[PDB]
Amino acid sequence: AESILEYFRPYLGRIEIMGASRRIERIYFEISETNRAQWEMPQVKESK
Amino acid sequence: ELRDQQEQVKEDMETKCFICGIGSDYFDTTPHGFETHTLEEHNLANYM
Amino acid sequence: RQFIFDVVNEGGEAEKMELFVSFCEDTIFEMQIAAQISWGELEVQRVKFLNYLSRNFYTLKYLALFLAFAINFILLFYKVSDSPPNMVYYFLEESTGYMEPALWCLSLLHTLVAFLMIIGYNCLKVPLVIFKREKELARKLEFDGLYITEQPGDDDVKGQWDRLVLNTPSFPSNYWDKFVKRKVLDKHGDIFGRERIAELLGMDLASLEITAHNERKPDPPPGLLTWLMSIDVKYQIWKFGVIFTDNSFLYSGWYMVMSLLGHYNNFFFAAHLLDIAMEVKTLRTILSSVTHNGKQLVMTVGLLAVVVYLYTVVAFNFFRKFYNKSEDEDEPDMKCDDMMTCYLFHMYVGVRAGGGIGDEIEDPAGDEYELYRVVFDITFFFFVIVILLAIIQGLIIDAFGELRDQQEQVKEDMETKCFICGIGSDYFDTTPHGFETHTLEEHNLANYMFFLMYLINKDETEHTGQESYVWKMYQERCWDFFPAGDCFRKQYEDQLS
Amino acid sequence: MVMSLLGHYNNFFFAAHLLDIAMEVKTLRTILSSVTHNGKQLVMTVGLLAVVVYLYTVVAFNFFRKFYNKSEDEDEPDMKCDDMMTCYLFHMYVGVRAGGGIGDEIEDPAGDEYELYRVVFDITFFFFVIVILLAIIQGLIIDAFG
Ligand SMILES: Nc1ncnc2c1ncn2[C@@H]1O[C@H](COP(=O)(O)OP(=O)(O)OP(=O)(O)O)[C@@H](O)[C@H]1O
Ligand SMILES: Nc1ncnc2c1ncn2[C@@H]1O[C@H](COP(=O)(O)OP(=O)(O)OP(=O)(O)O)[C@@H](O)[C@H]1O
Ligand SMILES: Cn1c(=O)c2c(ncn2C)n(C)c1=O
Ligand SMILES: [Ca+2]
Ligand SMILES: [Zn+2]
Ligand SMILES: [Zn+2]
Repeated sequence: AESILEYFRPYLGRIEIMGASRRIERIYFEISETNRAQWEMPQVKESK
Repeated sequence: ELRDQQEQVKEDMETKCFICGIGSDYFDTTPHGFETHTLEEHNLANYM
Repeated sequence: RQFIFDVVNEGGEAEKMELFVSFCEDTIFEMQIAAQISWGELEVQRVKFLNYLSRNFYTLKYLALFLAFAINFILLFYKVSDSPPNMVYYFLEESTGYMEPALWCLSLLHTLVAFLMIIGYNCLKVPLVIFKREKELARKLEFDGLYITEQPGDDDVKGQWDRLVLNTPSFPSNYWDKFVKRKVLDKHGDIFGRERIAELLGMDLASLEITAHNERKPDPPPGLLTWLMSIDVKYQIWKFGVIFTDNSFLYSGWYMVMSLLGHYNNFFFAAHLLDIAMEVKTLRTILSSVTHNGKQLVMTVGLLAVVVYLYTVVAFNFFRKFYNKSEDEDEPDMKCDDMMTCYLFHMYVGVRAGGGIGDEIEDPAGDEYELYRVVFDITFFFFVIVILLAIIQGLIIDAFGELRDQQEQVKEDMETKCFICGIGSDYFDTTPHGFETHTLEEHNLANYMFFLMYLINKDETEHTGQESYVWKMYQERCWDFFPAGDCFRKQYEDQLS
Repeated sequence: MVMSLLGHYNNFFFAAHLLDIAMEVKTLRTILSSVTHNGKQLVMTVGLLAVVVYLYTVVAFNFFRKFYNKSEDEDEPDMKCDDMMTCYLFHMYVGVRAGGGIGDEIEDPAGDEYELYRVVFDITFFFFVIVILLAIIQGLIIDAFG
């Protein structure tokens, strides 16, 4: 699955929150194209 | 002072994280790891 | 020394390793050139000649400097008279007739060694500046498809001028890899037009006569005279459009056209007193410190022009009765009867001096706009003389601190760390001198380079077994075998210390 | 020793010892040490001067020599540019000296004909020796204490 795993590379985000059981756990989720598209415009980048 | 103050950032955002607070060290026990800890694990953007 | 300096204090910290391999792959080319420098007539002679003037490269340089520091001194005896030996520039020698001629024989020399500096550079240093560029085209096609998938930048200049070389059947002339044209044909290949990339990378008859070189190898026909047509003229235009962009062969051009010109007024030979500051290792440092903060210098001279513009508009709309140029009465030469005449009193006699338009504009004791003159002068004195001529001190006095810092990070990060792994001076000091060992028998720059010349020399069938692995990974480029974090002492540190 | 025996011959040579102070006083050694430490960078920068004012001398001698003068007495005596090497010693005694530039010692140039060639020749001189070179000779001292 080096096609699916490669096509969906810039669509899943990995988070490393800690809660409940007092232990580290990982989170996976999905982000839309428009969600990421409105992030690399120069105005936001300079704000970062 | 002003070119100093502009050389603390560029040397404390390249020798530490910004979510945890660990060093560039520990995360260099393997092939490039600090470049990993802030591209798939912690990584500003992902949290937003 | 120069390579080590500019890889710790720029953007490495990850991709530094591929730079090190790139460092090796052109010192490989440099050592080959040095070995080669240490009608049959034509041949032999040409060679022996071009090879004395390519080892004696640095001597001929300093000699030019001495010869011009001379001729410049023989000029400080020119004199002028209205009565000849119109005004005549005759020579007022130290009584003896031995100067009017010698100046005639140290000009022709200054134009022979100048010719060797050009011929000499064209064989000592040009082959390397071509290698460093012919290498990029191959690597930006095999792995990026620059001229197959996309367009280079649509704006750059050294990304489309080189579109003129791919079609000629002589592309790999220096880069060792004389097949940088067949193994790109196979990677992209099917996904793109197989029949159309067969010609856009030159190399015609590829789709038909691919395996034509299967029978045997023929012999080339010798000859002379008629050989002057076997010139791939299209490739020459490309390289002869690259060397004319290098900052070096254009500081060598302006040496030659100052001297030939000097043969026309003999004073143009003054421009070489101005190369001193381009040699003397020390002088480069000082001047480097000046030029480094150089936009902040030009734009601050800018901010001036505009500050004195606001003072000019206030002078012209109010104070013009206070300006004067004569005691002769009838009020001649009033310096504010026009704008632009007024703006050129405020710079020649304005920002100049050390007190301010206050010392060149009558006195204002007799009332009527008095305390409007003293407030107009004091605020001028602080806002240009005390601040703006202190900023132009600050941008220089600070630059020495930054350049002497940047030269004290290296000498303290190449003596408290390794350069292949990344460990500290610490750990490796649990025994008698160990850090001095870890970088004399274990890791040790040099050793890693001389490998890359062992593998190349040896035949393929005999590479051992721990070499066929590090030679099937320099070919593809997958640098992982460097330790980068682990050491033989670190791994086996109990099994036996 | 050979300053004192000599002093027995003019009694003024005994002045050279006022000059040992700066060789004792633990403090004074420090200050002077700071000056001497950056000392090749000081000699070669005084060098770079000599040559910059040589380029200004060659340009003055080949063009502007009618603007130099030395008297009101008529018949044009003491024209300071009638020889090279005479001209190169106006540019240092009354040249790099003062605080405005050969601009204050070389008549005025309001009457056209090579005017805006004088103002451009003076302003570029003022920045390139007074403002920069006498700031470099200061920067090499201030940095040495650091
Ligand atoms: N989670 C993080 N922790 C620490 N540093 C981070 C993190 N995310 C990003 N960075 C810093 O930002 C850099 C990588 O991101 P990026 O290249 O965007 O930074 P930038 O160069 O300031 O921004 P840009 O590249 O958009 O100009 C690294 O130097 C890294 O230290
Ligand atoms: N593999 C290495 N890792 C870290 N440092 C190295 C390595 N190889 C050499 N060096 C550095 O170079 C120095 C030893 O080599 P060398 O004395 O040649 O350096 P150099 O003084 O810059 O060069 P030279 O002595 O030829 O002038 C040490 O200071 C060492 O830190
Ligand atoms: C075959 N080969 C060479 O011949 C070579 C080289 N680097 C320089 N040369 C000459 N490399 C990496 C290489 O693979
Ligand atoms: Ca074998
Ligand atoms: Zn982290
Ligand atoms: Zn090491």
